[PDB]
Amino acid sequence: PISPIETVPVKLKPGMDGPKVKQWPLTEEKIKALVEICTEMEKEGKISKIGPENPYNTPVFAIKKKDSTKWRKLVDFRELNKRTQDFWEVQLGIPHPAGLKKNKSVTVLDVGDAYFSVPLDEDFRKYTAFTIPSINNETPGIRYQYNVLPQGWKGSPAIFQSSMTKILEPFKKQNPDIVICQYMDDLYVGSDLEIGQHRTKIEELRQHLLRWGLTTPDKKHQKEPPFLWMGYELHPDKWTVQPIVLPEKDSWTVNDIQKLVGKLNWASQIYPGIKVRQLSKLLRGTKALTEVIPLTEEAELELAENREILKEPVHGVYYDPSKDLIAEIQKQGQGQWTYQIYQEPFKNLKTGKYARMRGAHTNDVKQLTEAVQKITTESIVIWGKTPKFKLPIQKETWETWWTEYWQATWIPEWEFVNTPPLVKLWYQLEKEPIVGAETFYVDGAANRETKLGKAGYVTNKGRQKVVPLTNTTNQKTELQAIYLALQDSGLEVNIVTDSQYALGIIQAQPDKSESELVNQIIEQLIKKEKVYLAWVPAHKGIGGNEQVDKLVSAGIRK
Amino acid sequence: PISPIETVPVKLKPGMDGPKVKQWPLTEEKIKALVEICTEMEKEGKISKIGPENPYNTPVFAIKKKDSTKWRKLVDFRELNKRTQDFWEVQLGIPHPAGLKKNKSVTVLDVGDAYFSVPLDEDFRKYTAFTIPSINNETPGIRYQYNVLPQGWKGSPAIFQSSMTKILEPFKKQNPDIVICQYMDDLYVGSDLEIGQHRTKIEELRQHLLRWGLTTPDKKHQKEPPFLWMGYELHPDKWTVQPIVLPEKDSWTVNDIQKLVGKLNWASQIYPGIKVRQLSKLLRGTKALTEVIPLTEEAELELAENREILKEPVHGVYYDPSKDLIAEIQKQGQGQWTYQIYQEPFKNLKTGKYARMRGAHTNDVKQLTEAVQKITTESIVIWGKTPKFKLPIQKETWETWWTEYWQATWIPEWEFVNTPPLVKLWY
Ligand SMILES: COc1ccc2c(c1)N(C(=O)OC(C)C)[C@@H](CSC)C(=S)N2
Ligand SMILES: [Mn+2]
Repeated sequence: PISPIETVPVKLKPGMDGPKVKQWPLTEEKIKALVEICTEMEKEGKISKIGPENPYNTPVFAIKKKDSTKWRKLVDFRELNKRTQDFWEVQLGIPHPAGLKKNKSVTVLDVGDAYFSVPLDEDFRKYTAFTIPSINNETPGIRYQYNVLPQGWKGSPAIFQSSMTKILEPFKKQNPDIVICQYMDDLYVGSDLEIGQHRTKIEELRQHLLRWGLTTPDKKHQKEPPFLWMGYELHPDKWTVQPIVLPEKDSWTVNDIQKLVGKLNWASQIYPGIKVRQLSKLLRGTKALTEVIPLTEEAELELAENREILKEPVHGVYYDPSKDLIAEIQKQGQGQWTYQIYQEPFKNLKTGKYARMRGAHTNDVKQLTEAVQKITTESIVIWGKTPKFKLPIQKETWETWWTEYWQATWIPEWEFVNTPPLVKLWYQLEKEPIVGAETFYVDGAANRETKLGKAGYVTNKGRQKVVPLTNTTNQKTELQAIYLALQDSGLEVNIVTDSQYALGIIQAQPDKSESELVNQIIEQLIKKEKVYLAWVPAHKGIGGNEQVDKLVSAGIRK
Repeated sequence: PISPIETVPVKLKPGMDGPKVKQWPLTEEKIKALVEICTEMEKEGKISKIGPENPYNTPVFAIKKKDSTKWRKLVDFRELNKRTQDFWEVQLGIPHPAGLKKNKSVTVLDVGDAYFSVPLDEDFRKYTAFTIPSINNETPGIRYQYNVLPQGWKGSPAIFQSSMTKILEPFKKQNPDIVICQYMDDLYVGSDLEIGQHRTKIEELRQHLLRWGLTTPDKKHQKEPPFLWMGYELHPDKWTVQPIVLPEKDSWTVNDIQKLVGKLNWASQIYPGIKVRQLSKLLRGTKALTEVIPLTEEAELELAENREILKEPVHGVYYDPSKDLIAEIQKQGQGQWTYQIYQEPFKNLKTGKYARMRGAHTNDVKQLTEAVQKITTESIVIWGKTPKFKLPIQKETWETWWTEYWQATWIPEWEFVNTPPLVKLWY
């Protein structure tokens, strides 16, 4: 006679067909248990007496152990939802609390059951079929099909929210001033009326969903805020989290490392200061989840600091669509970057970090942009607009950089904040050859099949030198040469290389690096008052270069 | 063919399923933009809302077709495009107007309107599904699907294709000097007339197209005027080749010589006709870089004549139309950006240059975006096909901005090349 809602026409993959995983029986025990449940359901709707004709079967297996006084009904659609088409996505973008609006009242209504309410397209019911173990060898067994959204199936989260939304439609209609977003099962009716009139509205609504045939735990009161939602704690003027179970354990296997990071990397969003670079590297050199990853020196330290800021649980605010967003950033450590976005001094809405796993050589600036960058992409999703950046860098330092930098770049306007440490440059390379500066023609080749190689030079002032090196790389050495040069050269000097490689590393004027060597060079270039670095064709015999090349291991002196 | 008020049954490729491309988060203002746009499209029966029995979804942005008070919806039907293809089964088999890149004036009129007058096959509609995002996930997203030929879908022109000629025929009949070749959504009307007149022939057309119904919004600022400037009047004849050139001199140092050698030693990968040793001996011995050396008598020749070996192309004038056209771009000096477009490494079918001056055109991103649209539009004029870019910009930044200053109605395909520290030397 009456299904309120209308059904979302369904279908499965072309050529494919429903599942027939037959009945894997068990004794007559839980069979009464289920028989009780699927009969209390059989009522008129939730399910139905399948004729003989039923070809499909997706096995219901009773597991009461999960439910106390109650015997839980848990089906498994594994082979059905395999055969089902796909539906538009059931959005999984946890609205980050940070982009939520201040509210005086917020309530919550369970609706996970609704599934069981919404009717199912008739023609797709012919496949939801589950079979109950009867008592004999003969023909008839207890056949029952679904007539609603079988929790567990594919598009149930799907066709429900749809159905759900087309149900809220009218209430939402007559009630132009009450927010009602949902998250799978949790309905968050929100408003700005004293708890009283609020449950007046939340009253009418429950009756509404009810008239549109749905559940409600009880004609009871309703809310219970703060909430435990997707790891969040939501009061009104506040939001945060506390589930910090952080290890003081002797050993630590990758699994309890991933959780280690995975946990702080969450604290990250509201605690002002978490760092996690070190703990990262660890994953390096492993596969199995429970393995030996000898913890490291600095690592214990990071693990040591945040261990503190956690002491006093923090709190984030809600956003004023009216007000302007703002983010400042500070250079935590050697590559880590910490930021935070507020609207009013100290009233943070959220915070974060940034480490450049990007590149193998970088500088504060670039990093600082990736940061400024990461924040904007974020900010756009979280708030639908971009913050006003305040950053520890003077235009002059950055304007003289985005300009020489060969890559395109666009920063939403920023605002110099003199809160040291300051992002700066340590050396610029004299964009033109020097005079009276000794000229060092350098090199350092190795045998691609060895451990040892050598690097050296030949100057105009007549000086010639070679150094031999233990376990190096043909590339690696060309950077040794650059390095040797800067060593026995004056406060100003010209260097000539044939290594597009060494050229390209140094030219990018990097300051932070992991190549132990490149960190050496990046050091001498600060003690230098002036450095000119230039390239030349390889083995092309150009006066100064033709000399260091035959002065280095030419094959083998032979 | 023409089907009167009836449907034209479209389809997909061999083993091809609709697109499932993810929508990118937009800003609050592009959202409302689209929301206003689509709501009205909905009332005009153009688009329609969709239940969850539709897993499909192609991206959409809000750009200002023109930076007017009015915004515009730009659908990114790329992926949808690849997955369909039954059309060259068109009535004609003429290649692209090899002379169009030659005309004096190539004005670009965009008839994307027309399209919204043909019903899409009810069956194919589903693949057109797009989703207007929602700020910070609060709402599922808004979902519509097209009921008419959609702009940008590389298949609506094809359906419509017949009605085109049927309309164009006359103008083409009488005006038989003018080349009219169409691409994706707009037409490319060319000719050698003197501006003042060309403009009208374009305008006659416009008034013609509009006479039959096919509206054209592509109106230049004013009615019928007289004084010249730079708009969408591409002038194919004048855009030339910015060659790789060597310097001229009375103070060349050793560095100077050196850099030179380096640069010519490179050009020898393109024009192996080059020579250098007689310009490489000048540096014999380890001298200062600042030292100044007289450019010798026998030396002065090389440089001089290599300066002619460059002014003459190589063995790659050959464009295989079924090979991908790639474009690269180096951000030179400042204000300026240089490019190239090959199909095969080191044999560029063209090498250009872009530039402007920081006024409102302040930053790198809008510049690059414009150097892109620019290189692309050229390319369509020459081969009737957009190239695959290798932009020198972090994808994030490109993806957060690329829309801001975009005006075209096509999306080339790009990738983010990450580094040029010598090739920057004027390619
Ligand atoms: C006390 O918790 C809250 C306080 C304020 C808000 C929310 C919850 N928001 C919400 O849906 O919560 C999600 C994170 C589950 C939404 C809609 S509630 C009508 C809004 S507008 N701000
Ligand atoms: Mn060498």
